[PDB]
Amino acid sequence: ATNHNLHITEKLEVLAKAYSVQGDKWRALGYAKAINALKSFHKPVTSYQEACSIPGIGKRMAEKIIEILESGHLRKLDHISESVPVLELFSNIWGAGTKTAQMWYQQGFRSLEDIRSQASLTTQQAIGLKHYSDFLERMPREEATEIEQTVQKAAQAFNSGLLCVACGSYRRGKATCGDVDVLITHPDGRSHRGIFSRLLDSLRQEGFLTDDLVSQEENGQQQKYLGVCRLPGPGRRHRRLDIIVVPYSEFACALLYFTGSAHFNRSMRALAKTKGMSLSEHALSTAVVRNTHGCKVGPGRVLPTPTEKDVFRLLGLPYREPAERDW
DNA sequence: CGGCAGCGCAC
DNA sequence: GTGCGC
DNA sequence: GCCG
Ligand SMILES: C[As](C)(=O)[O-]
Ligand SMILES: [Mg+2]
Ligand code: NA
Repeated sequence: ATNHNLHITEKLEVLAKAYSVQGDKWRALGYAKAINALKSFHKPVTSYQEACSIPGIGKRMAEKIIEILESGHLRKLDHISESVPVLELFSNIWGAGTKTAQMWYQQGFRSLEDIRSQASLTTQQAIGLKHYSDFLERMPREEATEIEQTVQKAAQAFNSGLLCVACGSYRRGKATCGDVDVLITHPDGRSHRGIFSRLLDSLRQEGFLTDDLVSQEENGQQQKYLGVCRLPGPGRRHRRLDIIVVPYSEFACALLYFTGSAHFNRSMRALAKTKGMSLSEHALSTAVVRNTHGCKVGPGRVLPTPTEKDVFRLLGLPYREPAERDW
């Protein structure tokens, strides 16, 4: 689906990014939705009225869209803080968001070297810093595959019936991936237990895992590892690797959630809500019970979903292949 | 206007 | 509790 | 930022 409003979506992507790095995440969200629409519009935008007919574009966005169309420029871009470029540089560090970026900028830091030399860093940020270049580049789809295989082989050594699948952008079919998320479960419903720990162990012993960002995260019955790996071989880069072990009963929803994209998940939650349901990485459930004051005082009932299709079906939706989940 | 999900971790 | 990424 |  070619974009017929490039010079517009280009200038808008700059302003969006600017708001994002300065902390205005919600406004950044709005821009990103509007920018998507502009790209997937069935043709070029020629009027303010036309612009306003596209869901996701309101008066203010139309206003900007038309300014670029007619004038070829966007004044707003000229008044963007000079700090932006640096705030982005600092936030490209895994573990450092806008607040940390702003703090470092206020302390007079300007380069990655200043950070490395005078900045106070958290354990995660330090790891993020030494792997700045590596974590910045998207890896070839092929390397993501090898990483998944490495995890799978080591997991199946403990139990051959385990099911492993790489999610994220990789499962959505992208040529390159910024990271790998390996979701692991077992069809029998309980043999996935007591796998997480010895698996990370096995992978560390063989030198595959080089750094831990979060060694273990317990979310209900889901165990998640956020770390860094590097395949054997000279010239291999370090890569962001996540490992998630979940009970089979939550495999579908976990698969759906970690395959994303983040915009897709967002739309699915919104839709669940309209049907009186909630969708999480754990399950599709009826909405929670709330008292007169309108406050969660009783979880909803989980609606069993063996496969992703079951989730789409219960939401009265046509199944969407992973490759079609960018938005 | 409030919602745009809500979680667990490191600090 | 806040900041961050999932 | 947009939406209801
Ligand atoms: C101000 As309005 C069109 O978002 O209700
Ligand atoms: Mg507001
Ligand atoms: Na960051």
